[PDB]
Amino acid sequence: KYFGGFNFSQILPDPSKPSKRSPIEDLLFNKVT
Amino acid sequence: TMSLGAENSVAYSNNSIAIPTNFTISVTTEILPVSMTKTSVDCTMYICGD
Ligand SMILES: *[C@@H]1O[C@H](CO)[C@@H](O)[C@H](O)[C@H]1NC(C)=O
Ligand SMILES: *[C@@H]1O[C@H](CO)[C@@H](O)[C@H](O)[C@H]1NC(C)=O
Ligand SMILES: *[C@@H]1O[C@H](CO)[C@@H](O)[C@H](O)[C@H]1NC(C)=O
Repeated sequence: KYFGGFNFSQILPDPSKPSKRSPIEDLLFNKVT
Repeated sequence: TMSLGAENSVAYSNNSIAIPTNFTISVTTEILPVSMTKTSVDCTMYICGD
């Protein structure tokens, strides 16, 4: 995941969590209900 | 469960690039509605004719 220096960790999906969603998607889904 | 298409893992490295060597002309079709059937309704003959 070395794309020259850009860190896409906040937009790439996280395989550790059971729901494969980005860290931003978690906040987007945990605030709209 | 419906499939979301094929699964292709493109190789990404800092030194490799993919350059196309040939091409193709694709003639696709796209349909778009423009107008509809203009309808004129008679009030009296529809509500109570004769
Ligand atoms: C990407 O950003 C996160 C949050 O700042 C950080 O924890 C992580 O170490 C960064 N990763 C890289 C490749 O620097
Ligand atoms: C490409 O990135 C990888 C991961 O940082 C690194 O190990 C490798 O040496 C890099 N190659 C070049 C050509 O910089
Ligand atoms: C390019 O593709 C066509 C078929 O679409 C083929 O006839 C032609 O030989 C190819 N040319 C090259 C540059 O390989």
